[PDB]
Amino acid sequence: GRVRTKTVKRASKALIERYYPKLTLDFQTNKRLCDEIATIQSKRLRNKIAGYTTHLMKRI
Amino acid sequence: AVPSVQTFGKKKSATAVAHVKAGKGLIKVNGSPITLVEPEILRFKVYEPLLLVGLDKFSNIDIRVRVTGGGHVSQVYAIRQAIAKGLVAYHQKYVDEQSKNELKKAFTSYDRTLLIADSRRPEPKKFGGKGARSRFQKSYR
Amino acid sequence: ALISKKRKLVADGVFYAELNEFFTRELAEEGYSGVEVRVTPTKTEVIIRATRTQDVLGENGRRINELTLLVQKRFKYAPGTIVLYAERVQDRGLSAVAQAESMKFKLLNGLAIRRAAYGVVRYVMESGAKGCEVVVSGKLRAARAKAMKFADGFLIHSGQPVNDFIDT
Amino acid sequence: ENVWFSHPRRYGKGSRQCRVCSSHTGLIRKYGLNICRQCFREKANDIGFNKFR
Amino acid sequence: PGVSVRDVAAQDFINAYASFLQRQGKLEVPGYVDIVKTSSGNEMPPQDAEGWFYKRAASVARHIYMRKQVGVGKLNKLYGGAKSRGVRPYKHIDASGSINRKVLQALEKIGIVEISPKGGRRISENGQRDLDRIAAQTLEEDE
Amino acid sequence: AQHAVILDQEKYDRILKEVPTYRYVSVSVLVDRLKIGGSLARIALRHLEKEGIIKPISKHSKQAIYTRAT
Amino acid sequence: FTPVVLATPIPEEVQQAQTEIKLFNKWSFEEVEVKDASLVDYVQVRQPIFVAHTAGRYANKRFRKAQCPIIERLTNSLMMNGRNNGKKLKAVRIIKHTLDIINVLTDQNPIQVVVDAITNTGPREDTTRVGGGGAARRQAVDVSPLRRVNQAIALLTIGAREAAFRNIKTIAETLAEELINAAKGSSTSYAIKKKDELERVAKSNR
Amino acid sequence: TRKTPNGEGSKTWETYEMRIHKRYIDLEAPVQIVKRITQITIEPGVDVEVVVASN
Amino acid sequence: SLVVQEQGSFQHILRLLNTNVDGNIKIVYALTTIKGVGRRYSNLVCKKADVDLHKRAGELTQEELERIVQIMQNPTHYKIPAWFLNRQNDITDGKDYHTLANNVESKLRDDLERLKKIRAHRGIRHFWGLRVRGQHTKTTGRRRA
RNA sequence: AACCUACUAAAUAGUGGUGCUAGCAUUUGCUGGUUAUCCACUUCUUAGAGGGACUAUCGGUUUCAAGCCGAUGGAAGUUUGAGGCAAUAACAGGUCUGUGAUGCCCUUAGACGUUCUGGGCCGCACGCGCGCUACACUGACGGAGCCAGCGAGUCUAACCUUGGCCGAGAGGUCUUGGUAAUCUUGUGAAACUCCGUCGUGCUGGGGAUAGAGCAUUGUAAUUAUUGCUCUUCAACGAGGAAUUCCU
Ligand SMILES: [Mg+2]
Ligand SMILES: [Mg+2]
Ligand SMILES: [Mg+2]
Ligand SMILES: [Mg+2]
Ligand SMILES: [Mg+2]
Ligand SMILES: [Mg+2]
Ligand SMILES: [Mg+2]
Ligand SMILES: [Mg+2]
Ligand SMILES: [Mg+2]
Ligand SMILES: [Mg+2]
Ligand SMILES: [Mg+2]
Ligand SMILES: [Mg+2]
Ligand SMILES: [Mg+2]
Ligand SMILES: [Mg+2]
Ligand SMILES: [Mg+2]
Repeated sequence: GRVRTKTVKRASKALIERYYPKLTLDFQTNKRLCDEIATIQSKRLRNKIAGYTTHLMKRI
Repeated sequence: AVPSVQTFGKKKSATAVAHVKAGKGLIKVNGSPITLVEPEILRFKVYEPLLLVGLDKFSNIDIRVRVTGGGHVSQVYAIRQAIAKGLVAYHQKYVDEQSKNELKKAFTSYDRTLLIADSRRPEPKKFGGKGARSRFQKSYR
Repeated sequence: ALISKKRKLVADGVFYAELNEFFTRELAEEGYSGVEVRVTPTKTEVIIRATRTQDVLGENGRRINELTLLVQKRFKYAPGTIVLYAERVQDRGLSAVAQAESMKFKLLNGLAIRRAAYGVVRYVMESGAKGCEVVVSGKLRAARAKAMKFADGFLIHSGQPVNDFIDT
Repeated sequence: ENVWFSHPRRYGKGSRQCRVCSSHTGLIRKYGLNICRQCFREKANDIGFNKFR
Repeated sequence: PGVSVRDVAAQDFINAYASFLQRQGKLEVPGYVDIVKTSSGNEMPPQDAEGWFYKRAASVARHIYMRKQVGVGKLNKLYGGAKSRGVRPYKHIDASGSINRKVLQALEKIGIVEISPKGGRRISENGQRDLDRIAAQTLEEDE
Repeated sequence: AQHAVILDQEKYDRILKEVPTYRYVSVSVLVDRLKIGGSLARIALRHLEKEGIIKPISKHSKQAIYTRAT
Repeated sequence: FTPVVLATPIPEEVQQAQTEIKLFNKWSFEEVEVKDASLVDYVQVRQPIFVAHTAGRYANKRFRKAQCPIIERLTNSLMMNGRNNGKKLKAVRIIKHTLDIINVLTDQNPIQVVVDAITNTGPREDTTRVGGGGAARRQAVDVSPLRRVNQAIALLTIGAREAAFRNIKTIAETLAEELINAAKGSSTSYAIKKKDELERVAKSNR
Repeated sequence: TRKTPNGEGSKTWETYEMRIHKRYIDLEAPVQIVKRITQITIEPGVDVEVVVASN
Repeated sequence: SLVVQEQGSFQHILRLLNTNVDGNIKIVYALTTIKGVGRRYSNLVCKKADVDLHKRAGELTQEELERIVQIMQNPTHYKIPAWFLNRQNDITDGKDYHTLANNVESKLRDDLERLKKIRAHRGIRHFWGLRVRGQHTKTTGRRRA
């Protein structure tokens, strides 16, 4: 079951919601975004949010 | 000194460390030739890398390997992988890149996990059985 | 001396275990809440984290004298290779151990079950808490067993943050 | 004086006990801790053993 | 060329050292040969009867040559086989310290092994000598 | 106890005359010709190798394989 | 073939085979094609191997059972009967003896004969137990390639075990005897009998 | 350990583990600095031990 | 080894020590079908007799046979370890015997007889017909006797 | 648990050079010995800090949504594989035979306290359950090869035990290293591999039962603690109805 919890999709929502300048179709750049732009307590979670901010960006 | 590299090969837990120097062309394991190694039925297993790349590829280099841990099959897969990751490590550092990619290409196209170390591992037996998944026995009543 | 480090470290946990036990049994009427042992050269040190060090101290420095002597005699320290130091704790509203023995000291002092539980939760909460919980299991007066729960605010129940935030 | 009130207690289960509760049965002996499994779990945190895996 | 015993496959080598120790005649075969049973984990004495003490010697030789220093108890363990306790599971158990120690002796007497320092038996100069010789003899059988 | 733990001279020369047309000869092949026991069938497999008839294209224990002369 | 040596020696026919043709233990993978339509893709042959012992993950996905060297599928399905769980070296060797025995009788690439026995023993269709109202009648159903391969191998190794059990021959003789007699359906072997009867009962209830 | 006090129930086992970490550093120093750097850097729960001698 | 020929020198079956022995079997293992004679004892004697093992029971010259009979029923004379014998220390005269053939039957009794006549608990139990070695009898042994 | 030829290092981990040295070839070489005779290094090992995966890349399927499927890639793509944790309520589930946790009841000196002696929980017509060994030739048997990881080990003591002799074995005895990555110990385990012997015969498969003897633990071994040696050589020739576990 590779479904992303509500907090994942929610944090990705609010990112693309107010930082569409910055963010592209890259994971790592989005990742390094999250590091300097977000307060995620763990690497795993932050990469979750990044790969989903990645998928939502690449389809919008 | 001479141009020389070192590599390894892991399987389950058996690690085979392998040294590849600028050498007359010997291929000894632990301290005995590769024409031993037995298992025997698994002889061609570690023969493989030499026949997959051409016997002449070793005439300019010496090949030493030692195995520890693991079992029999475990150590057999450990040396062959160590040998093959070694041949490509020397072509990495000393001859030329295109020759190095000719080797990876000529290995992986057949392979058997010759450059890539397998990741399989034992799963912890949990309580309630004599295995990891093998639960014990019940008879209801 | 001369003990395997394993058997050393284990024994040190047993040391503390027996220690806190004895304090828990001997300084309850003071909201005692835990101990820490500082190994040094020349001396072996013991701090008595309680809320009420003016009773543990005793008249011109007794009782602490008695507790030392006690603890000394038992583990066989040479008079002066052990040191005991009482200490107030920071607002006893965030120690599980302090409030439990308060509740104990509420109902043992004849008070309503809900007044005790609820008042306790209102203090601990007031003491800058994220959340507080109290379970009363047993039987009051009524023959049949019963139990109650008394939560307030926010707590988590699972995972590592347990090892991070909740005191039980 | 009274040469009639004890007898060998130098091995087996009856020689030792529990440093907490005197209980001979269920004794965990490892690492020279010598405390019974029913006691050991109530204290293991206070001692130093904790639950990771 | 230059030859070691590691450059010779175990089974041909030891069969050669055996037939050589038999051609040699000089041995020291304690006497309780054939009447004894190698290990308690064993069911029948070796079927070689007249011999097999040669085989175990060359086994002892080859293995000590190959390494640092080893003692009696180390060989008893090496020469150990599973012990079918009948209706109970198998479990490994050690071999006879008499047999192994009298091989290390009946070879220390013939000068292939020497009571090493630290401990245990250590390969002798005449040992390395003779072994590498017949090892080369073994490879000469194949030429 | 069901015969075939001996030699009976007439059997020897049977073993001489009967091993053409034998693409396969091993322990169970000698047995199945209603004769030699498993101890003395291996004596056959080793002595037919003294000269001609059989050609070792196999190896070892439990498993043998020979072919007729060429 | 251009001889080469360096230091530690490498034998004659050893260098001679390996660098040249990448043939089997010492058998030819050139030629040999699956004598039946279908079954291909599900029977290997190319790319070839030396000995049928592979550390390959044929389990972590649905159809990866397919890209396994067929001869090694035979070896794997030999090592069972409980006692011989694992013990891959044991079966592998008997496989070698097997192939030499097939090669001894009636010529042929003995690996090709193994294909001749696998193709010829996979039943074309079978009976499945449909309800149809308590009383479970039998529906003839056309069985897939993969099952056709698997069932043949299981059938071939099982009835060969029945053969080698309690009689003088060895696993290799009987197994070779099964592959040979089932190279072309002789109905003097276990697998051809069971195939033909499964096709008899599948035609029965139609 | 079995999780239950008694014996009733499906047999639940419970591994506890405690983790020891040991580490030694070697220093070449006289007597003043050793005593100075060893009397302080005190840490209750990290067991300090100072051995000497080349034997 | 080598193929042999022979004529009619070996006759199958042969009877020694009141027991009958199948010829045409490996002699090491023909001796075993006699009471008190096991693989270890048979083999040690065959070794002490200077008789070839590769031969079968069926061959073996009459002198080799009488050499077998003689060695077995006199052990420590022809040098055999004394611990190698079943009945060491007898029980009255203390001589190391190795009771053979129809004799071990007479001795199992002689022993059992001794224990009952003594009345200790191993006898009592041999008379009740139970197991002596202390094994449990709640569950095991049902057909039994 | 998997990945780091990137990072700090380590005579309690290891590598290459080097001398001192053994052996075989001699034409350079090959294969070992050498807790300090040095010099270098950290790929192997060790745990510190980080990195790495977010089911990515592309393509299918699906309301072009969540997702799923396929390939390439990858240390790894079934929640990465394995576990630790775990809400709310429920049972009159178990535990007063873990507790100096406890209410009430019972007994409290001819004790239901406690200790000392000996027996007993093992008692055996049978029933039910977890199992262990087997019916053999993918085998027993005998030589030979010889390969792991999780642990634990002696202070105010006798633990883990190398080694040297003695003994067939079990063992004994003389010494030693180790409060430990250092010593036991590379835990040289076992199936397994190899060369044989036996050859389908309740056979050399099997080892129940049974006798006689030696040993070890212990104050004590009888109703036999265990260990070993010889001999005795049962049932069992694959198991009815049923039924456990597993990707
Ligand atoms: Mg949460
Ligand atoms: Mg969770
Ligand atoms: Mg007393
Ligand atoms: Mg207890
Ligand atoms: Mg052995
Ligand atoms: Mg007998
Ligand atoms: Mg590293
Ligand atoms: Mg891939
Ligand atoms: Mg109830
Ligand atoms: Mg009570
Ligand atoms: Mg009472
Ligand atoms: Mg009981
Ligand atoms: Mg047997
Ligand atoms: Mg064997
Ligand atoms: Mg029998």
